Formats: sequence, structure tokens, C-alpha cells
Amino acid sequence: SITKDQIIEAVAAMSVMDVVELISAMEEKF
Amino acid sequence: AKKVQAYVKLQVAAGMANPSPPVGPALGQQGVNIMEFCKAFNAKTDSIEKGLPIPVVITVYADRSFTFVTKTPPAAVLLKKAAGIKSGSGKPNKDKVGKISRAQLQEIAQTKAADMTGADIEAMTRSIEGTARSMGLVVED
Amino acid sequence: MALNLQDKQAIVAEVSEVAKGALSAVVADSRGVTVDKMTELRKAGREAGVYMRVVRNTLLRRAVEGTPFECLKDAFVGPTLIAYSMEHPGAAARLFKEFAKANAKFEVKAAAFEGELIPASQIDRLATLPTYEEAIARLMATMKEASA
Repeated sequence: SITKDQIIEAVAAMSVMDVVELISAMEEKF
Repeated sequence: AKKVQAYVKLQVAAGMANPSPPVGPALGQQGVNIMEFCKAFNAKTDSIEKGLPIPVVITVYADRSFTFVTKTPPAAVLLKKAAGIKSGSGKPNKDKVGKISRAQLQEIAQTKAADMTGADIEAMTRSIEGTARSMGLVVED
Repeated sequence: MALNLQDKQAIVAEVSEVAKGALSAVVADSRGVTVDKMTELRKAGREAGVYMRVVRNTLLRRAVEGTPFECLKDAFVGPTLIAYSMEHPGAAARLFKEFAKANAKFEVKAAAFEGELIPASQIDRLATLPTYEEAIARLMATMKEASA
């Protein structure tokens, strides 16, 4: 996909957003 | 330190580590070296301050030499040069004689942050209450 | 000791930690010194302060009286001497880690760490933990994926 369109948001975001999110990025791939 | 072995604390002095009538010999004579507390102590003395009360522990087995540790000052004593009167009564404590500084007791206690159990630094204060109601000297809170 | 009016508080308090908690560990303190507690309270200290406990209670009759609530995986821990540890905030964290590292400094047994509850199961030291915030291990997974 568009890499810059996924860096501008992928350096600036919230907290508990991530806390219920990256216990699972590990799942689709790895 | 996960194993104690030998410790005697008899509050020394900074400006010159070389006593004789108070401590002197009796601070080092059972595998301890009188020559090295003026080579080593004063190496940890001048970074801070000099003259006033210093309890202390050393690392002497029967291994000739050693390495010196530091400590902390007495807490009811920070109510002498850190309060007012230097005794504690005068009228035996059948009379409630002393007198306090409420402002102090926290930051003057806080100076002893490295040797107390209270998580809450406010708790570390509540200890100093009794430590400073040691006579029945009321604090003008 | 105290009557019931007090055996009830040690419950209603201790079980609302389970009902409102995070992780659970294990440990048997046969020889539990006090330099022991001193330390682990600074650890609770780092691990907030007083967010943590360990209230020795392994009277099945107590910290199981908090189990047929949640964590009925502990009808089996509660026998013999035990030192129950609950987490409120914090990652499902490091709590785990130093208990093994502590007791592996002699610091008495660890019940072989009979283990506990996050899942609903048993033993095995994991640092699958406080990497937590190692979402950076998914930040480096960005540029390195984009480049390489």
C-alpha cells in the first residue's frame, strides 16, 4: 500500500489503541 | 549485600580521619588497617561535607586490607542543628518542654530518604512524628 | 485474631483485586526473611508501590475463599505455604520475572512456582512481557520491512 500514507499516522497515535492491537500483529504474520 | 558478617558503628568525623582518644585504635585492630581510613575515607568525605556525625561499616574479613562503606545520620539528631535545642529536656520529661518546626520534618527527614521503609515520602514524615514527639515537644502545625 | 467481621474484609478486599486485576504469580516463603519483604516492596515499589500485594493467606480457607470467585486453578495452589501476588495496573509484567530471579538467588523456594492465571493454567517463567510497549519491535518492523 501507500507507505507514506502509513507512516504519518504510524509515528503519531494514542496508547490503549495499541495495547489492544499489537498482541495480535504477531498473528497475521510471523 | 545479601550476607552480613561484621559491623560496628561509632559515629566518626570528616575533617580529619585520625582520632585516638574517642575511637582511634578501637576502630581498627582485628585485621583492620589504621593506615587506610585516611587513604580511603577522605576519598568519600570531601565530595559531600565535613565535621558532623558519621556512623559506618567496613569490609574487613581477616584479609589484611579492606574496602570502606558509608551510611546516614541519626534522625532525632536532625532536631539539633536541624531544629533548635541540642539536649531534649532540662525539665525531666515529667514536663513537656521542647518545640518544633512543622515545615521542617519533611524535607529535613527527606534528607534521610535512602534508609526508610515508607513508600509514600509523606509516610516517611509520619515516622518523624514520634521520632520528634520523643519528649512531647509539640509542633506548631 | 479477629472474629468474622474481620475475616470478611480480608476477603471482600482481596477478592476485588482478582475481580479487578491483571496477572498472578506464586511462591512458598519457608525461610521468608524480612530483608525478603523489604526488597519486594521496593519491587512493588518500582511496580508502582502499593498496587501489588503478597498478603500471606494460603489458608485455602482465605485466598481460596477468593477463588471460587475467579481463578479456580488455585484450589491446587493453596495447599501448604503460599504467598499470593496480584496485579492491578501495569503490564501482565515483570512481577513474573523477578520472583524466579529472586528465589534463584536462594531467596527461599518458589513453590517450584506452581504458577497461576492470565490464561487459566500452570508453570513456566516468561518474559513474554514488558517487552510490552516494545511495540517498537513493531516500529523497527516498519522501516526495516519498508527498506529490506
